[PDB]
Amino acid sequence: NEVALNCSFDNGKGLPWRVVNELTSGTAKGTVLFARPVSLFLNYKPQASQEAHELVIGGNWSGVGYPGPYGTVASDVKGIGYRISVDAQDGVKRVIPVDNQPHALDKRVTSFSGSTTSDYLQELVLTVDPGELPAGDLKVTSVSGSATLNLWAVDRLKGEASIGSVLAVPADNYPTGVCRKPYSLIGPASIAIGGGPPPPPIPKKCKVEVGREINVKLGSVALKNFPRVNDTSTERSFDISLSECAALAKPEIAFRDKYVSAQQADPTILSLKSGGAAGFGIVVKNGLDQQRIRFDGTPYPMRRVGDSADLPLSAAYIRIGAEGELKAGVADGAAEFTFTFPSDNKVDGIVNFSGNITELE
Repeated sequence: NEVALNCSFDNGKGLPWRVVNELTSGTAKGTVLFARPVSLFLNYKPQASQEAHELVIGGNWSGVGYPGPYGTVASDVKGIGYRISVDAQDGVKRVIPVDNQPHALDKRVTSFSGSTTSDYLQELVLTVDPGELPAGDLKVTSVSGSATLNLWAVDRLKGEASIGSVLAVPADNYPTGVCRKPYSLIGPASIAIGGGPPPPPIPKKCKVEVGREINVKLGSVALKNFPRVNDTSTERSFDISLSECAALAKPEIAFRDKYVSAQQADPTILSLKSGGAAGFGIVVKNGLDQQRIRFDGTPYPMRRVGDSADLPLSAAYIRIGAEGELKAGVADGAAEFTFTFPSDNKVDGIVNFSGNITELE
């Protein structure tokens, strides 16, 4: 129970962040995504005293007037909040509060050894619904704003200051060098306290096998089956799917005509490879929105089911020519599709349509 002088806080062995809970569309507000246990060395020089002394460890957040959802201070990443608490010797978890004054969260019996530890729990909390979360990785590097984390090691007469109360910091400087000044952490430093790695990012992508080909057989149809322009063959159903998707992945898919580069007068009509049938095209219908796909590069959202994302599709021949224009033959078309997470620029696959326009039934 000696007097503490010249306090300083120093980093211990730094732990990696751990996943308390998995982020999911099902994750509730207030859930703890990540947590880390931090241990700091508290060093001071003892000097003998007649009266018993205590080292009172205090904390408070300054630079913001009031706390955020779930006792958090806003993180640089929106919808994710930072909360830090001390694992007190009395066996109580106490969160450092947002207040103008520091609060007494722990005490340490003073000793000549001049060495002790301060123990904390770091927590990253979801303050919004997962859908509400921003696009991108979501890595947390810093607290938002000017908010600063203050740790106070303060020497006091044993038992004079109550735990859980505002921590009074004496006006006096004796004995010269008494422990009174704060340790203030700003921005990434508050997040990076105690050393160790930065929080991990959240994955937002599905697994894409590049060069994937899909073949759809439209079959053979006689010209007599398309009496009027805008008439179509029987629909063929197919699905374009992605698997091993991250919980919060929301990918999109875009299509281009393999044979046409310029913007089409009507991009709902996919072109046939030339030297075959004439006056016909292919139409593909989006199962979700119920509208025909445009093959100009418009991106389409995909449905999410379990770990996979898919777009349900159906395809058919459509008659575009007037009476003179129709010709029979091989009817083949191709659509290149790209996925954006958004993270794709290269073509990621092709859909091949094959079939025939025949004269005789």
